[PDB]
Amino acid sequence: IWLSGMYFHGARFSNYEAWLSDPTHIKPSAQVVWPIVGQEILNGDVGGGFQGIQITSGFFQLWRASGITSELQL
Amino acid sequence: WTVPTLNPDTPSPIFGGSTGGLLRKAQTEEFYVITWEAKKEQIFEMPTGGAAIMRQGPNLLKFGKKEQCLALTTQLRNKFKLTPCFYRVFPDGKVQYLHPADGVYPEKVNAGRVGANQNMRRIGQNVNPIKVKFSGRMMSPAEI
Amino acid sequence: AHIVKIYDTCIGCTQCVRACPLDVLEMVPWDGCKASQMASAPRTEDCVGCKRCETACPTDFLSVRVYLGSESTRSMGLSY
Amino acid sequence: DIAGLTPCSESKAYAKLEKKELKTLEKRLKQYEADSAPAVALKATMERTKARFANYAKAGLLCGNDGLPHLIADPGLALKYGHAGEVFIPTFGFLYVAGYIGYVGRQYLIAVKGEAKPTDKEIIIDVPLATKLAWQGAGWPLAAVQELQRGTLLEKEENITVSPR
Amino acid sequence: SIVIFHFSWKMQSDVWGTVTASGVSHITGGNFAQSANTINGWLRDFLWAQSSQVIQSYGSALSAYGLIFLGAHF
Amino acid sequence: MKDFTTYLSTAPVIATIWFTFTAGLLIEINRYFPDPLVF
Amino acid sequence: EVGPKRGSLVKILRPESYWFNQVGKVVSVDQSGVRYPVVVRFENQNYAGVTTNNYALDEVVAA
Amino acid sequence: ATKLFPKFSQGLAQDPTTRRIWYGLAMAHDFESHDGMTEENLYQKIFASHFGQLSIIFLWTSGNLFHVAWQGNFEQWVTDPVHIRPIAHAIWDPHFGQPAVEAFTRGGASGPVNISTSGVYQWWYTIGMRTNQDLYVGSVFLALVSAIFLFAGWLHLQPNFQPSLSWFKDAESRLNHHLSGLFGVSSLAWTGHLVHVAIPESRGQHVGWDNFLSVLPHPQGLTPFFTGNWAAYAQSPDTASHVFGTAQGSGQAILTFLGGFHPQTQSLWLTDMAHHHLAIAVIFIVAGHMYRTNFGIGHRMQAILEAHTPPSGSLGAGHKGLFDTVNNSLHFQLGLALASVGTITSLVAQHMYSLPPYAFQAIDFTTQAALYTHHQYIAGFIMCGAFAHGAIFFIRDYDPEQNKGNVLARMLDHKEALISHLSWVSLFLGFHTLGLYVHNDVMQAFGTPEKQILIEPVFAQWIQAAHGKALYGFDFLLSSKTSAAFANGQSLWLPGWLDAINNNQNSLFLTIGPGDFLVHHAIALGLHTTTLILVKGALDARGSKLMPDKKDFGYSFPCDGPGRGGTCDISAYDAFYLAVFWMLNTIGWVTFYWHWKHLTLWQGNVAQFDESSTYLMGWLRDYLWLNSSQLINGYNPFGMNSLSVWAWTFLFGHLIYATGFMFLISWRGYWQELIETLVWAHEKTPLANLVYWKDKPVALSIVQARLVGLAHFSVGYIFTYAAFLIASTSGRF
Ligand SMILES: CCCCCCCCCCCCCCCCCC(=O)OC[C@H](CO[C@@H]1O[C@H](CO[C@H]2O[C@H](CO)[C@H](O)[C@H](O)[C@H]2O)[C@H](O)[C@H](O)[C@H]1O)OC(=O)CCCCCCCCCCCCCCCCC
Ligand code: CLA
Ligand code: CLA
Ligand code: CLA
Ligand code: CLA
Ligand code: CLA
Ligand code: CLA
Ligand code: CLA
Ligand SMILES: CC1=C(/C=C/C(C)=C/C=C\C(C)=C\C=C\C=C(C)\C=C\C=C(C)\C=C\C2=C(C)CCCC2(C)C)C(C)(C)CCC1
Ligand code: SF4
Ligand SMILES: [Ca+2]
Repeated sequence: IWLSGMYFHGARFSNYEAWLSDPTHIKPSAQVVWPIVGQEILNGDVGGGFQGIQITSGFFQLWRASGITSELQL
Repeated sequence: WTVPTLNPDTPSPIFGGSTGGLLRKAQTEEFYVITWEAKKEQIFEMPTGGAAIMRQGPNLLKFGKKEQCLALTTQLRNKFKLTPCFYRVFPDGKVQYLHPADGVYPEKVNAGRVGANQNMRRIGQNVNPIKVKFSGRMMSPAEI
Repeated sequence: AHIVKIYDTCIGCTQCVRACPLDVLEMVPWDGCKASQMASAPRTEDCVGCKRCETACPTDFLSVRVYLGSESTRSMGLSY
Repeated sequence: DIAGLTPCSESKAYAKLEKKELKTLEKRLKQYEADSAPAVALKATMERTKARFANYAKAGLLCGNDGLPHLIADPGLALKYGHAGEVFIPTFGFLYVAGYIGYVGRQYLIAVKGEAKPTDKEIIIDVPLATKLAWQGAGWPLAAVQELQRGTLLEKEENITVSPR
Repeated sequence: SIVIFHFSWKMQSDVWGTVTASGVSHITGGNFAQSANTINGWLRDFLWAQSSQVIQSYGSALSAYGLIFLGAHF
Repeated sequence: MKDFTTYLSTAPVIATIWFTFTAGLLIEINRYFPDPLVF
Repeated sequence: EVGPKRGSLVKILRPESYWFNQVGKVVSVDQSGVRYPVVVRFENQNYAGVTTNNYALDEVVAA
Repeated sequence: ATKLFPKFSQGLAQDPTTRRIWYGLAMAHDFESHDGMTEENLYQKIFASHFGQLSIIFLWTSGNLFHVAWQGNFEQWVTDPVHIRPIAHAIWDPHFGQPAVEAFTRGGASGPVNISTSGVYQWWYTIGMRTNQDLYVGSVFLALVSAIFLFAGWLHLQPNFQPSLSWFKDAESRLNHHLSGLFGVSSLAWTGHLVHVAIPESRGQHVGWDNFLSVLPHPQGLTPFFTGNWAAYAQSPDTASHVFGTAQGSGQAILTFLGGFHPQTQSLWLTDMAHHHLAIAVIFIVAGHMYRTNFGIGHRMQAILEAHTPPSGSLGAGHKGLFDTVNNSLHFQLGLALASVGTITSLVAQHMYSLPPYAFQAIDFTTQAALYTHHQYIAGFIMCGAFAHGAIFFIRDYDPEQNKGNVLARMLDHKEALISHLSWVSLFLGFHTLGLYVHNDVMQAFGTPEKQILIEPVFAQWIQAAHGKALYGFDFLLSSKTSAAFANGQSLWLPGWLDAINNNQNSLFLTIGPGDFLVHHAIALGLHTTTLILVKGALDARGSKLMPDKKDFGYSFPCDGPGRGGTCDISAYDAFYLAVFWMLNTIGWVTFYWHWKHLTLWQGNVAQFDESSTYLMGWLRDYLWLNSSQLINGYNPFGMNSLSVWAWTFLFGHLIYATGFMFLISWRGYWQELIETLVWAHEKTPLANLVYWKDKPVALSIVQARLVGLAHFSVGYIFTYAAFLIASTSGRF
């Protein structure tokens, strides 16, 4: 369930597709917060026209190593 | 019933030795010796660590404190249903029988035992420490 | 040595004697309860103060009390 | 006004802080497009900031030298200068909800204490009884005052255990 | 904790860094060999110096980390 | 079904549902009424 | 016939008792001259997990 | 065999383990627990101990005077007390290298010295000391006084000089002599010194033992005192242009009540202090004639206590029997004395920073900070001791039969209500103070500082306005120009006091805001929680539901075993033990608040504190991280400076604190088993088994472990904060 959640977050609330075209400048992000009580500030400018929390789990690099290029596969 | 006498020439259980045995206290202060009778050869656990084999018949062992002897007594009584007994030996050679003191185990009442350290009152009836103050030394109200 | 005291609220259940790990307590005849027995402490010089007897006592409040007193080789449970 | 403070509608530091917040939000927005999700989210945050500042100034809050609103806890000053909405009305609101919760819980404990196994009802909550008591707890101040006046709110000293002193 | 502290300081001091013209500039400037031999060096150059990013993170996207940094002390 | 409802009536499940309801109510109030500081 | 009736509720008057000023059910009363003939059972256990105790005739009151 | 040490305990002397030495050292002053101790012998031993303590105090004072006179710069500091740092003593350490030698060589000395932070320079300068000869003479005099006190202590133990038990119980005579002689006459003598030496020395006139009999303190010479024209002593005071130590701008008055501070020294007027001591001397002397001793007139404290019971019976028997339970219990008297002394120590700290009495003390920021922190920590420790002795009184000296129905018995009658209400107050304060802090932290983190809750302290600001501060604008009492209270003091002391309180450059009633409100609530939480632990431990000292016979085990015992659910830390000693941590936390909060507010004040930016004290991140970054930069840079790979000793002390305190956590977390059993393995290793090692121990090695007891862990915790706490405070305040200024 946890792994499926990681793949779902990388497929619907991430910037993996944009990060593929520029992995040296775009920060990996796979978590977005809802705009409530002023917490939207946590959705930082990670690059690629995306706003979210910079993840450090390394799922982007693992997916790139496996040959995943689209959100449909995730 | 009569008080038994320690037999120093009694075979000991088969044990290869350990580092949890006797120390200088046995040679300078005192030590304890436990003896028991076994119906057959059986492997038991030593209170100081390890597994020993008690032989058929008399068995003698030495320990540094009385708690080790009573722990072995409890193990032999509850598991193998034996009746062990121990003594306190001094470096001069004096032997003092310890348990069972009157030949009967203390858990069961036996005639001839005189009660000691018994207060004919309850805890709530104890006096305050102020009435015990300025005594010979630190005394609790329960001691009177 | 520690001070072990028995009180008259004892019911003679012999649970404190069975729980003593150094043979300090025993049972003596008595007439103040149904069991006709009472706990006793005739070997307090060997008491270490573990208070297992107090843990095994079912009366409220306890019928056996252990007050930590002077410390010696036996009371400290030293094998050296 | 009170304690040498000035109203937030006239404080220069208040407007300066509003301009600073809008400036950093606009600076972050300058790096995105004009019809994208981050642009819409940043614009929504900017509108929320403007509305919050206007609402705080409209409420009549007092701002200090730092430009931040300051609350008045004294009932006399709050009722004399129109600051009862800061600390007075929320005080009574919390008292009502807190006493509501406490009264409902006390009623549930008293109700399940007369059963066969009250502890079982304490671990496994009786939902119908709890819901009925939760709905009936709206009149907790009146019921509490009546219980206090009848002498049934407290327990006698002889029925409460104490230490041997 | 001492293991991860050593890893972080060693990587930021002698491995990680940017590449410039005829030279490599590290994150901390190679101060591990000169300051990791004293407890004062670990407290000042590693704990006091590197904690600046988490204490002044308020008002940005990493502010949450700062909040947790305080919550974890609690 | 009776046993399932009794299980749902236990303290952790009831606490979870109640706290989810209370948190949702507070979140929705703060969503429709953003930044409430004074009455 | 001495002591409280079996099955009745009494209040403990022993100060050092855990159930002091608490109500307990009477189980049995000894007919001999023992110090504590009344046997009282309680619904709440003490710190030792015990729910019964022995009390004297003057240590319990019908409450 | 039986050892000689300890001679006061036969049971401890028969102990064959290392516990004998530790317990003999920790039970040396517990005279009530000694073998064959009586009441008369107890009082005699306490009398001798008191004399020895006075001897130590006087010797310590003489040592400070001698070192300042020998290795200090007092003769140069009096010339320029604004730009010259005081010198404590010289440094002679063979471990110092060359850079450390030139680093500590400062302050005009010829070698490495220590810059004093105790403030004895300002105090001695204000009271009249000018040269090193004066300090040398004072040091010799105090050494002689110390030797005399030590001889008195030895003499009162020999036969024909031991006081009887009845002499020690003469409460009326002792109280009369302490109020009239120890307090009133001493204050009158201090007034004589201020009028005769301090005041003329502050006006450039030298008055010493060689000419004080030929120099008049006032030009009218005792005539106005005898004729009743006392107002003649307040005529012609020091003007606003008076230079301390010189005759320029000096006056002739000796007893004034101008109020406020001196325009140059920023301290209280010497004439005002002299007049203060004279008034309190008269009051204390008059109060010293209240009790009946040997002339029929006076009171009997037993009669006043017995005749003070309310008629409705709200207080039961009232104070009947309270005279005997206090006079016959030394722990009750010790607890009362420690409670009053702790409160007075706190009062000293507050009044000393707000109203500086010594010349050029407010400019010395390090001295002010160190003095305030020192007195507050001393006060906290003394308060904890007062409550601990109250618990000891309940266990060892309280008699329910003698105190039947009085207020003392009624306190234990409703102790559950007191503990429960203390718990409720502490819970409310903690929940709300922490909630407001976390809310402000979240608002500052999300970039919305206008959304944090900032409650203005209108009550304290209202009090400040009542004292004369017109910043808030309340305009009432001393703040209003048309009030009776204002007009009645405009000719005596209100001008100077108003000018000083309306000045924002001093510490006299500093401006407060929401940050002050929040930290004051944190202080209230600390006080209430420490009080809850101490009060609960004193009331439950005689027993509880878990241990109905706790009084039969003494004040300090390990536990009651793992039975009945577990009884760890059940004694009253353990309650005091847990309360010491809360006391350290409370004093830490008050000293943190004091240091940060004063640091921002001295730096000229109070807005920094006003805007960063409302959230905990501001406290951690703008106060702890920002002010420790110079401290941790005392020694670095590029060299070192004079501030390296504070950096070493900082790390030293951290190490001691962490070492305390070991005795605090790990318990006896593990260590005892480890020690047994070590015993076997030593007994089975050749060339080493020939050397045997005299005491059997055993692990530290549970109570000893708690005491050792708390001692390390407190030592590390104190040393760490002292090093940080002194280094930050001295380096910044
Ligand atoms: C500058 C001045 C000081 C200088 C110090 C210099 C060097 C350091 C010296 C010594 C170091 C510590 C040595 C003792 C360690 C503890 C050993 C101990 O025996 O420990 C146990 C002792 C002894 O307890 C007694 O133990 C007794 C043991 O009796 C037993 O044994 C008896 C004798 O046989 C009897 O038989 C008796 O029946 C039996 O029960 C009893 O139980 C008593 O009731 C009980 O009180 O307890 C105690 O704690 C007694 C101590 C009370 C301390 C109270 C204050 C605590 C303050 C803490 C915070 C400190 C902060 C420092 C700040 C610094 C900032 C810079
Ligand atoms: C296993 C790890 C995991 C974690 C840690 C998260 C975490 C998160 N998810 Mg995600 N997700 C996961 C797996 C995970 N997900 C998987 C496997 C899927 C595919 C099905 C998804 C699909 C998904 C979607 C579509 C969305 C999220 C969203 C979110 C975020 C909003 C939190 C939320 O739930 O709001 C809602 C909170 C509640 C509904 C409250 C629930 C409380 C209930 C009532 C408790 C009941 C207790 C009961 C006994 C247990 C339930 C059992 C029941 C299901 C039978 C959050 C950070 C949202 C988001 O990212 O926002 C942009 C979003 O829209 N997730
Ligand atoms: C929790 C403690 C607390 C504290 C520390 C204060 C403190 C204060 N209150 Mg107060 N108050 C409290 C609780 C408290 N109140 C509660 C629970 C109530 C509800 C009953 C009130 C209702 C109240 C009123 C209606 C007023 C104050 C006022 C005041 C201020 C001055 C009066 C005073 O000191 O006497 C203590 C307060 C009282 C005994 C309440 C009665 C008010 C007295 C009689 C003074 C009023 C006369 C006049 C207005 C004084 C100002 C003169 C001039 C400057 C206008 C003062 C700072 C006065 C004020 O400054 O108005 C802005 C004011 O009129 N309070
Ligand atoms: C029926 C619920 C209930 C009620 C009416 C009370 C009432 C009271 N408590 Mg208490 N408490 C409770 C539950 C409750 N508590 C629980 C569950 C705990 C364990 C966390 C505590 C722990 C506690 C402590 C440590 C203290 C009090 C104290 C007090 C008194 C001071 C007021 C206060 O709010 O303190 C604060 C109370 C709390 C912070 C805990 C409240 C917990 C929630 C809000 C209660 C909800 C219970 C339940 C889930 C709801 C009923 C469900 C039912 C319908 C099925 C007061 C009479 C103080 C005291 O001794 O009196 C002077 C005090 O020191 N309480
Ligand atoms: C006028 C006669 C007189 C005088 C002067 C004294 C004086 C003293 N007696 Mg004594 N006594 C007397 C009569 C007298 N007694 C009589 C008649 C009896 C028999 C009934 C006793 C029975 C007696 C006993 C049993 C004891 C004493 C003790 C003491 C000493 C207390 C030690 C102390 O606390 O320091 C001095 C205290 C002060 C100077 C008061 C300080 C005022 C506050 C607390 C401080 C504020 C001052 C100021 C702000 C701080 C200065 C600032 C700066 C200088 C640092 C003290 C020197 C104790 C002792 O023996 O010690 C050896 C003691 O045990 N007396
Ligand atoms: C006028 C002040 C005063 C006086 C006369 C007493 C007198 C007494 N106290 Mg008491 N107490 C006081 C204040 C005072 N106390 C204060 C301020 C506290 C709070 C700290 C306490 C807390 C306290 C407790 C908890 C207990 C006593 C006990 C006792 C009694 C005997 C214990 C004893 O002293 O043996 C000797 C004392 C010691 C050997 C102290 C050990 C050394 C300490 C920890 C200092 C360590 C500092 C460290 C070395 C610093 C090094 C740093 C450097 C190397 C870097 C005795 C009658 C005990 C008692 O009544 O017995 C039942 C008891 O348990 N006191
Ligand atoms: C930062 C450390 C810390 C904290 C927070 C506390 C907190 C507290 N101590 Mg304590 N103490 C400490 C260290 C600490 N102590 C240490 C080192 C010692 C020495 C051993 C002591 C010794 C001590 C004693 C002896 C006593 C206390 C008492 C108390 C309570 C005082 C009442 C209060 O202020 O209410 C406020 C409550 C809090 C501050 C708790 C925090 C509330 C949290 C943050 C809210 C819940 C978070 C969220 C909603 C849910 C998260 C859970 C998650 C798993 C889902 C309080 C809970 C006294 C007491 O019990 O009072 C009755 C008491 O007698 N303390
Ligand atoms: C910083 C605090 C601190 C310190 C200094 C120690 C130190 C020690 N711990 Mg320990 N521990 C701590 C915290 C600490 N612990 C805490 C908080 C816990 C609770 C979780 C534990 C739990 C714990 C356990 C369970 C064990 C230890 C053990 C040990 C010992 C390991 C042997 C060793 O390191 O050799 C050398 C000693 C040191 C490095 C300590 C510093 C010595 C300095 C550098 C030397 C100074 C000498 C100097 C010249 C002295 C002159 C003084 C002068 C006045 C004369 C050692 C003495 C283990 C042990 O028993 O030993 C095998 C063990 O089993 N600790
Ligand atoms: C346990 C115990 C005890 C106790 C202790 C204690 C008690 C502590 C505490 C505490 C404290 C520490 C206290 C204190 C206090 C204080 C008070 C009570 C006060 C006050 C006040 C007033 C009255 C004031 C007034 C005024 C003002 C307001 C300002 C201006 C001036 C005037 C004067 C006007 C003892 C030992 C005895 C013994 C027994 C046991
Ligand atoms: S456990 Fe208690 S009741 Fe039972 S025999 Fe021992 S002392 Fe008596
Ligand atoms: Ca002179």
